[PDB]
Amino acid sequence: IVGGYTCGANTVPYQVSLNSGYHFCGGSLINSQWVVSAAHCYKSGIQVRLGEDNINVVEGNEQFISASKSIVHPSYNSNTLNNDIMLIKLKSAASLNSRVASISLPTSCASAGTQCLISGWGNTKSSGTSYPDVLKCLKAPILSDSSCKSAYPGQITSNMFCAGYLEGGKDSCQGDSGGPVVCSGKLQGIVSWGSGCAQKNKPGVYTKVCNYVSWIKQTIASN
Ligand SMILES: N=C(N)N1CCCCC1
Ligand SMILES: [Ca+2]
Repeated sequence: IVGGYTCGANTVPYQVSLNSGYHFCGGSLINSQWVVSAAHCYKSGIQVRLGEDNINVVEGNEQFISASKSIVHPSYNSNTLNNDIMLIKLKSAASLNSRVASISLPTSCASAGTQCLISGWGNTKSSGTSYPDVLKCLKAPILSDSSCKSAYPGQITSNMFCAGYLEGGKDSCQGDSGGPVVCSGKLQGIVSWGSGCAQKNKPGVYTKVCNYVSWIKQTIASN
């Protein structure tokens, strides 16, 4: 996250870190046994880390649970990033409390102008590299589809939305991928792609979760 603030320990209780020896992507806990992330974060050998603040120090609220299966969306396209969404089942259920909690799925799609919270452990610089260790947060609005399509001609599908600031300076960045965009207490987006980080006229692009609720619910019910 570029241009954000330190969230505070366990203030984003649905945020997870995906670990394969190191943090590589975020995700969101949607019930006691399932996480949603980005398809472009897929790899074998995932440990899900819940209850994290500092990802390099054991602070006492963590739960570390390995994945039993991963399900990439059936129509994910790695060239265009259309349908950039993946479900991860935990080998055992997490123990839910005030510091480790699920986030609700939306029952309607959020409108442009809605303010949302984006979080992650990704790079904090638009030029160069500095990875922060504690969780960072950013408040940002959803942008109109017309603004989004004008920023990225020929690239925005109905399964994507833009959020952030056209003036630049505040955005998600590398290592935030897969993490949550929460608006009015519901998971509306997944950190997906963008050109660089925090550049003028290049806002972040997010997977539009409200289009996937039926697939999520059906998949969980059957796996
Ligand atoms: N929001 C931006 N700029 N991103 C998404 C996360 C990876 C880098 C590009
Ligand atoms: Ca920790």
